Amino acid sequence: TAPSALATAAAVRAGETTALAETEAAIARIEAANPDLNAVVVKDYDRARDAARALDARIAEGFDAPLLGVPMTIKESFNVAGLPTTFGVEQFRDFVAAEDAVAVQRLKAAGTIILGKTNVPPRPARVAGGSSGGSAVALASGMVPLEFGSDIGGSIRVPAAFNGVWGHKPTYGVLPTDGHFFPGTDFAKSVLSVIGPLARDADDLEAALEIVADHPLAPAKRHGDQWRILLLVNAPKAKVQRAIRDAIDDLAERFRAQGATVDTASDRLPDLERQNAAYEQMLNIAMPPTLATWLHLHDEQARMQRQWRRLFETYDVVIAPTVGMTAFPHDDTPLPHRRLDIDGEDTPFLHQFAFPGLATLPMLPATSVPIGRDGDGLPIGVQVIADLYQDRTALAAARAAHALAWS
Amino acid sequence: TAPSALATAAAVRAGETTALAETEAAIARIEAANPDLNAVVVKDYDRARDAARALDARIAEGFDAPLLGVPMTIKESFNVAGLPTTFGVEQFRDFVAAEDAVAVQRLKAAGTIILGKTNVPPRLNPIYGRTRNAFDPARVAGGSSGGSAVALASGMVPLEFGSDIGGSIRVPAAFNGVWGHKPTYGVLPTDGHFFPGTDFAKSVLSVIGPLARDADDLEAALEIVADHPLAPAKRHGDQWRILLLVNAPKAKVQRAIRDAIDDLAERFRAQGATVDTASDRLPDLERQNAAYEQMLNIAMSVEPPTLATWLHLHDEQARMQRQWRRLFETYDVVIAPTVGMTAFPHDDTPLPHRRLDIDGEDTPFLHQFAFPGLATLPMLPATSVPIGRDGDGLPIGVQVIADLYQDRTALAAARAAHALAWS
Repeated sequence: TAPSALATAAAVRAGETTALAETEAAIARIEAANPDLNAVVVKDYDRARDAARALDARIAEGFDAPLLGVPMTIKESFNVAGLPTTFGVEQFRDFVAAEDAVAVQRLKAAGTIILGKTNVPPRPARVAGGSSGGSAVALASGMVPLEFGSDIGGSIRVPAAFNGVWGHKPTYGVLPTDGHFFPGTDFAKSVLSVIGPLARDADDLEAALEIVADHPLAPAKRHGDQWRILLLVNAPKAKVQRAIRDAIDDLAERFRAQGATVDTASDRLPDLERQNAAYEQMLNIAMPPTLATWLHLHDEQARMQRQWRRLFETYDVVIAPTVGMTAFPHDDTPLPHRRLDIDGEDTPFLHQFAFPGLATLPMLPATSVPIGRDGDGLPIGVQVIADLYQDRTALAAARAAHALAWS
Repeated sequence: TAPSALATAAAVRAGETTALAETEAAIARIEAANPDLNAVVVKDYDRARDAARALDARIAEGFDAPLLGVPMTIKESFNVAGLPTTFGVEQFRDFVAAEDAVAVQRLKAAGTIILGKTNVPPRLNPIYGRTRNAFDPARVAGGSSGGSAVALASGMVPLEFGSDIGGSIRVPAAFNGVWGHKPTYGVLPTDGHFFPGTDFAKSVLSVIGPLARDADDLEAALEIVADHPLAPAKRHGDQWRILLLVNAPKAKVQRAIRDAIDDLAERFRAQGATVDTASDRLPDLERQNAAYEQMLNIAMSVEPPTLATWLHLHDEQARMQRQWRRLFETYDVVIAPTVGMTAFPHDDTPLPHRRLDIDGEDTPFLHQFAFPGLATLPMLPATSVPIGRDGDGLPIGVQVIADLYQDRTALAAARAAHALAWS
């Protein structure tokens, strides 16, 4: 199995391996596996190896970093100095970003080596399933331990679940957006939108999160000695495959055996019909609107976040599907027309966006964690949603869930 | 001198004093000083003393809290359960809040006891009257939070909490020679607090903040109420690197205030700090001020302003914040006047710009609002610190401004500033 990001930093710190060797080993991994899946749009190998060599010169002086010598890739929407952020447009190939995104600077100051950027698909047979799909595919291949992505409609969480890897969708506004060009956005720095880490294990996710964040994040906390969890499988006008509903039910039983309380229903449940409507409208503005319309959407978003805050007075986390289905076949149908099949039932594809909206509209943190595999073998991933700014609580609960599911 | 909040919690924790005793002494302190001041307009004495007794029962069995047993009052705009919130001359006096505001819940979980609420005088009050500046009766308290600052200058309570959109935390604290902190936007939850201004929900730029007599009480209150933890003080180098901002576009500063700042900079230089009068990296105040006044009129609103104007106003403040970000790459803090003037006598009619006079020269009033805006528009944290008293005896307070989410850096530099000025 491929080593984790923090394991790589420990070895380079130990001197067992060197940053150049780890970086070179990564490009060997990318060149071997990449022709077949086309995960990385841009390759920056030669500056990366000179960046690596400079780092080992600094390990010689005793310089130490939390992610020291970790080879890494990022979604193309991030700005890397000297490289284009084409977004699949030829005209934009002409231009190069002058300076790194803030997230990139913090990661390289943490000791990461940015080998390249990863393809962003529009919102082998199976789909990557998202804009960050190249990111999930890159870590699923084992090319790189660590990666970063963006989420507006589940682009962090859904690709991670489809490829059986971890992703974290942070609380809004804690990870700096600047230097990241949000895909499909009517307005730059579009609301509801976040950047987030992708990894193969929970510890790497948390490490990247704390490095890039503008301010410290409180550690995992629970109301009581045991986890108190609410399942949210039923969303308005949204249908879930039976295999996912079953995987969530088994995880709930294992949590109950260990002593957690796992509620299926709560009266304090927020009004999801009212929540989903606003998300659909805000998404249209995000993907001529009156000032008053825009202001009222913020009122709805403020009052939805208050309802989730009240629910989280009782619950530590909410567990929900990332999306109703496992990875689904390529489809070129226009999205309003787009029909999806859930357990032999054709359904509107639009309706599935309710699941990413659960976290995104209230601004809550959500961790996407693999808990199972489907009958055809597609990975099953779910989101662990926590209160505002309780990202580390969500990661802790996702960590527990993963130990239980794979036990 | 009246004990600090953290000192008070230490005594209650030690067993030297009891929570009931502390609330009673404060309640007596308010009755002695309040008739001549009109600082506290709402009193919850009898529910408050049962809370103290109930808290002492919990201390009787190993219950400890960081602000254990600290008597305090809160601004009237904050919601306290069982108590009225006026909402600006609504005559909601009949109604009582069902639940505490989030800040109040967090303070009470930290062990504070809220004796009463404080008058909100109008921004630059019918339901309750006017609060006189604790020093000089003719002069103004100077802000919406003036009732809170006057309670601390009198010594009724160690700790108080307020709201700031146009300098309402910093200016009354400075006018009454007490401390205030205006935090980074969005770190302290506004819910349950009614903000002056037509716009629904929390207004952008608007914050709630603590008020106290020392920096440590401010930092303690900030960390309790904040939605997330805040990083501790950090400096580029072993010494403070500070920029003075005494000159603001089309803004005039009293000489006593300008002199008080010069002396503090000199003492900072004595300790080894670098204190620059000018920087090339200064984000232009001109454009910054250009956005700021109109958003104050924008928040006072719903010709119907267009969405695109509001979008461009947000676009302006975002790239001004970026300019301030670049400045703080060099500097740890910026020291600036809270406002160009010391406390001023109330004016019966507020014609815009009529009241201000600086150094014997008539001045537009609007222009003084550039100083509170310095922090507010970029959303930066700013600490208001007493550093002097003018010839008439009015206190001199200034703003310590730091980078985004660096509230503790501002408080630390404010901690140093007041120690240097009063040693």
